[PDB]
Amino acid sequence: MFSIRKIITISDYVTMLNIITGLLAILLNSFSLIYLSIIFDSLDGYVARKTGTVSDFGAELDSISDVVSFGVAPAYLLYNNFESNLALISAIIFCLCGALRLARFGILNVKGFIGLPIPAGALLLVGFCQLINSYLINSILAILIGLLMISDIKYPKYPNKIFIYIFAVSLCLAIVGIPHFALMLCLIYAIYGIIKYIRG
Amino acid sequence: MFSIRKIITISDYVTMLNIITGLLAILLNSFSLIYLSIIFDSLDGYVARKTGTVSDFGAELDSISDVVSFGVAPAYLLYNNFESNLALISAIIFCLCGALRLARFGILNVKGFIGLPIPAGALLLVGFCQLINSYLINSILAILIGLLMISDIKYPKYPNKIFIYIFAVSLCLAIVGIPHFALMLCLIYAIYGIIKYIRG
Ligand SMILES: CCCCCCCC/C=C/CCCCCCCC(=O)OC[C@H](O)CO
Ligand SMILES: CCCCCCCC/C=C/CCCCCCCC(=O)OC[C@H](O)CO
Ligand SMILES: CCCCCCCC/C=C\CCCCCCCC(=O)OC[C@H](O)CO
Ligand SMILES: CCCCCCCC/C=C\CCCCCCCC(=O)OC[C@H](O)CO
Ligand SMILES: CCCCCCCC/C=C\CCCCCCCC(=O)OC[C@H](O)CO
Ligand SMILES: CCCCCCCC/C=C\CCCCCCCC(=O)OC[C@H](O)CO
Ligand SMILES: CCCCCCCC/C=C\CCCCCCCC(=O)OC[C@H](O)CO
Ligand SMILES: CCCCCCCC/C=C\CCCCCCCC(=O)OC[C@H](O)CO
Ligand SMILES: [Ca+2]
Ligand SMILES: [Ca+2]
Ligand SMILES: [Cl-]
Ligand SMILES: [Cl-]
Ligand SMILES: [Cl-]
Ligand SMILES: [Cl-]
Ligand SMILES: [Cl-]
Ligand SMILES: [Cl-]
Ligand SMILES: [Mg+2]
Ligand SMILES: [Mg+2]
Ligand code: NA
Ligand code: NA
Repeated sequence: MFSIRKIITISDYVTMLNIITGLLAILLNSFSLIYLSIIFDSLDGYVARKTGTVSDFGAELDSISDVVSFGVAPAYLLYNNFESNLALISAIIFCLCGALRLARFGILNVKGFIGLPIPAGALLLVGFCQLINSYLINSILAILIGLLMISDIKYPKYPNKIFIYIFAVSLCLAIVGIPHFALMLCLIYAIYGIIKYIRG
Repeated sequence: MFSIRKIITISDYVTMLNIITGLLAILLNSFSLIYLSIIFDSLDGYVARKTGTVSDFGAELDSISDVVSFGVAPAYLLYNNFESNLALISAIIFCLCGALRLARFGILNVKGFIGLPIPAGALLLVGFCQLINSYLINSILAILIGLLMISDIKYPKYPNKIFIYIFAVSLCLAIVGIPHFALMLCLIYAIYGIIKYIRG
């Protein structure tokens, strides 16, 4: 009675490690594990394509992992660490905005992103929460990120190898308590998207 | 900026209420809000069909809400209130099993359930957590529920009117701190499916 076992691919195990790291970010109150979740979220689609184990089941599991790691966990990390009515409302809006763009992304098959992608949104909020000691500013930022995530601002999907290279390293630095470089790279990505949008 | 507003239906707002209650179950450490999420989870599809606003975006938001309310939140409630390594492992397995059945059911389209549905799994775990004061027993039960959820045990999606009637009342009693009746009804449903499976 565990016929589900015949649908699991090797890339699905990468996705489950992502679900584990995203859940443990909440359970253990760990910003560090958010950064690791971004790494696994990049690794699981890569493994699927390289091993030839792409599947509809895995595509769904990948999105479900995003809910955990990048919708719920950052909203929890905001409220847990900046406990306040404003952080409560903002965590709600953040999580809701993550949910809405994942549902839109789930019915879309376009080559870029429409709105800021949810791992970028999660990175911004978590980096802000670690380096800004103000519940008010961080609660404002959560809303701004939420609005960016459900927006029509176009964002590119494939950073070239140079950007991958230095972003990968910045994420591991963030895992070990130095998130500045990852947050700065992620801000440049987000802000450039907005400027292009306003400029036309 | 926000073309997404043109695809949001009235039934999505019910789904959004569900995401809010599921998130707040975590943020506020609230067993009550799990039972309310089950109520909202039944109402959002009902409203979609009665109002003729069934949509693919809404079907995706419905499953995303389930991740939050019924995969992450019960796992968090277990570990947060029975903090221990065994509960940490059991929370992971429960949440992973919820994710796997949601990925499977996202690619499925059968009239019944295959495996124990995830709102029923969440009800069992949180009911057990409220009434059983043992981290070992509840950690065991979390695994058993996870295994049920990913199993091939067939489960009816046909609660006729009398069952809905009393289940709905029992859920509201659970919201106000009396979960025995909801837990009992859910266990009967769960155990019945097991018996029919073994009986062949
Ligand atoms: C920390 C994780 C980071 C990502 C790690 C990526 C690992 C992907 C390996 C692919 C090797 C080729 C795949 C060949 C089949 C898997 C190996 C195997 O022998 O299968 C064992 C079993 O079926 C179940 O893994
Ligand atoms: C230490 C943690 C991070 C370290 C980095 C880990 C990621 C390396 C994974 C590479 C993909 C696996 C490569 C295997 C490619 C061939 C496997 C295979 O059998 O695929 C058949 C063929 O490709 C059908 O298309
Ligand atoms: C810069 C050199 C690269 C650095 C290595 C990158 C590769 C990732 C490897 C392991 C991550 C596992 C570490 C996760 C530790 C768990 C943290 C935890 O338990 O959190 C509790 C609390 O919040 C206190 O932080
Ligand atoms: C149908 C309705 C569905 C949703 C129903 C959920 C309602 C949640 C109620 C109160 C939230 C808690 C706010 C309490 C206000 C401050 C009181 C306090 O104790 O301060 C600490 C606070 O938790 C620091 O944010
Ligand atoms: C409108 C739909 C009908 C159902 C009703 C759903 C209302 C929205 C649901 C949850 C919001 C939870 C609110 C969380 C904040 C608690 C109130 C608070 O403490 O902050 C507010 C203000 O600062 C001083 O009250
Ligand atoms: C007797 C049957 C009739 C009852 C019908 C009820 C219908 C739902 C109405 C309001 C739910 C609001 C729930 C708000 C719960 C507060 C959660 C909270 O603040 O949590 C703090 C602490 O953890 C403690 O749970
Ligand atoms: C707060 C208390 C909570 C419990 C209360 C639950 C209330 C939900 C009941 C009915 C909603 C649906 C009403 C149907 C309105 C139909 C409007 C419409 O668009 O008609 C389309 C047609 O029916 C098809 O194409
Ligand atoms: C491949 C890259 C790594 C991927 C791996 C991702 C998961 C590892 C992250 C955190 C695990 C740390 C959890 C530590 C929890 C310890 C809490 C505990 O129970 O401590 C014992 C107790 O306090 C005394 O009885
Ligand atoms: Ca991915
Ligand atoms: Ca539903
Ligand atoms: Cl199975
Ligand atoms: Cl998108
Ligand atoms: Cl995304
Ligand atoms: Cl939009
Ligand atoms: Cl099913
Ligand atoms: Cl389900
Ligand atoms: Mg993912
Ligand atoms: Mg739902
Ligand atoms: Na796959
Ligand atoms: Na809908």
